[PDB]
Amino acid sequence: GNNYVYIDPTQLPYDHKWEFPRNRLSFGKTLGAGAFGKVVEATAYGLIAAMTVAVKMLKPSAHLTEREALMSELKVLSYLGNHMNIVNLLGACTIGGPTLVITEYCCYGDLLNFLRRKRDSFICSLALDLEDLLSFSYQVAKGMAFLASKNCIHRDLAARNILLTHGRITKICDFGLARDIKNDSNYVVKGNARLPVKWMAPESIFNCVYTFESDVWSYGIFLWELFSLGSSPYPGMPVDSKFYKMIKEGFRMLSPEHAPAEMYDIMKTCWDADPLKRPTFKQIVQLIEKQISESTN
Ligand SMILES: Cc1ccc(C(=O)Nc2ccc(CN3CCN(C)CC3)c(C(F)(F)F)c2)cc1C#Cc1cnc2cccnn12
Repeated sequence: GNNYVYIDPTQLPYDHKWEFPRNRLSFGKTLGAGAFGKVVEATAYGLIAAMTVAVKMLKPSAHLTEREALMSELKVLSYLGNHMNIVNLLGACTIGGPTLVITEYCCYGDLLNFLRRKRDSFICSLALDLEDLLSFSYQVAKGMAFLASKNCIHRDLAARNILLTHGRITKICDFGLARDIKNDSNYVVKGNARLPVKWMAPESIFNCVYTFESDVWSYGIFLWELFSLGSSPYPGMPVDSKFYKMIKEGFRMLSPEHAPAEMYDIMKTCWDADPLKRPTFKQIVQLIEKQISESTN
């Protein structure tokens, strides 16, 4: 069934129940920006009282193409619904001004910078420790399991696309238009596209197919970011003809030092060249559940 269909976001309904009075939004600092869009912190009144929210709005430079993208984004978040381990949609202002999408604000920011900020404090096996890492590994697989169950393929899963909020709960997100991928070197020109190659499955790279199983490969690379406390993958190794050659041959990363053995076995299986031998996210959630209990006490 689900291997043969996909949701076309332009074919989803937009319910106007999301529409929010744009004069009840007060904008604050920018959290991230791309050419045509940005994500800004904001205050919203009477949305659920004053509350802090995040807003992804189009810049003045933006074209119909980017507006369409943002409207499709709105439709997908509405379609996905609101869940613990995915960024939650709160509202939108799509007329009478810049088109924008309103979500919850995640108070600890994106996971990659957080891990980097916390690397030096790390308590080997408040500060970070192994159960934090396991908890994040679990919550991301769990969120992805839900995405897969809705037949939603992420395509840019990596630590930079995860946010962290209260109680060290992770929220999968996608900055999309509001990231400056031209000046982010994790995105590499490949044809007529800058792509997150070091995170991508071979079949995606060479064949431009993105599947449930290619997201699992990126999750593997994410695991390596996580247990490497925010290190860039394939250190010292530029994307080029040689890098492509080497992934195709079976070259893979060695375990991060802080990864339990079972976590690295998960990474390795995520990285199988045969998409069909990779675990599903449902399976990963199970294995990590067990690890977390074993690692407790
Ligand atoms: C305002 C805002 C609007 C939208 C989104 C957003 O994540 N959009 C999104 C679009 C698509 C998809 C799924 N597709 C992926 C592509 N794929 C090809 C198809 C399926 C998903 C996903 F979560 F489901 F993954 C999310 C995030 C923010 C934020 C924020 C925020 C909150 N706190 C902080 C603190 C610091 C910085 N930012 N920030």
